[PDB]
Amino acid sequence: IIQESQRLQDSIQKEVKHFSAICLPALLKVSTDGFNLLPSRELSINRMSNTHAPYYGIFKGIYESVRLPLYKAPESVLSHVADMKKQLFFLRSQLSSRSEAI
Amino acid sequence: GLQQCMLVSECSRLLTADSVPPSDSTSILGLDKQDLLDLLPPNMLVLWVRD
Amino acid sequence: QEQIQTAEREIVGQDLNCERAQDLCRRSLLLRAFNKKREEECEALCQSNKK
Amino acid sequence: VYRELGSIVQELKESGDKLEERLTMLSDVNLLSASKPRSNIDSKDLTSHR
Amino acid sequence: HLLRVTNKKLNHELQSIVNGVQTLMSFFSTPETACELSSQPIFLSQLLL
Repeated sequence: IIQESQRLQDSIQKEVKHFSAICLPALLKVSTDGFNLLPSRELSINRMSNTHAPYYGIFKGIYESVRLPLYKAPESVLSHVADMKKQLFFLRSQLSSRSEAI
Repeated sequence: GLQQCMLVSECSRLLTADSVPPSDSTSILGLDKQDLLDLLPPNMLVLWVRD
Repeated sequence: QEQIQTAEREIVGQDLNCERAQDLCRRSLLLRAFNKKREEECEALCQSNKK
Repeated sequence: VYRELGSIVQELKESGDKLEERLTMLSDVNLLSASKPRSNIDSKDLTSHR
Repeated sequence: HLLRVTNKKLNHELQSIVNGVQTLMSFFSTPETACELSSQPIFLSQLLL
């Protein structure tokens, strides 16, 4: 009894301390493929949803580098970059044509 | 009433990792969905708030 | 247009995400529910001590 | 007297076991606050790789 | 603060159970040493035959 009572000593405080260290949103798991539960914060669509999200600062930097407005949906980033590449190809072709013409 | 209803709902979900019943999964702080539902305002106030 | 863009940057920066307050509310509710469960457990040990 | 003490020890033991299980769960690294985003892109982040 | 109070209460109850059981067990311990006059046997197995 002494041994089991010692195990439960300050049990509430011990649990509260561990709870205070946890991130609550990490508990919100969603299944995209019905099988794999991932925390909603790790979803690619939520990287810009909240200023406190872990990857917000990094992606804010990526949006500004590719000149994509912050109000745009995250699903637009790859399409936009693809268009930029398309534009680069077009500009190169124009330069080559003009250089040849000169 | 509304704040409390939303909070309970948010927290209920934190507990229910829609995961698969594993009959064996340890809830956070040992809390079940029912423990949170008890903290809802009286049913008459909840219906009033929703209307 | 330069003034509008500056004002826009300010609004975007003010996007009041009261996520911290909300987190505290969630934690508070969960701990209240936890406290209630632990009070029930204390009552059960009290009964054993009486015996 | 033996049966009664036996019941109390069992209750304390069950409570103790359940507490250890919960503590183990709360100590999971994935639940612990905002570890500074990882510098390396996780293999599971298909969007960043793409 | 409420959880700290509840935690003190729970620690008290756990100690009460430990003290209670120790007291209870003191009634079953046979005083080896003749000398101590004071502990009058409470169990017929204690002997007195």
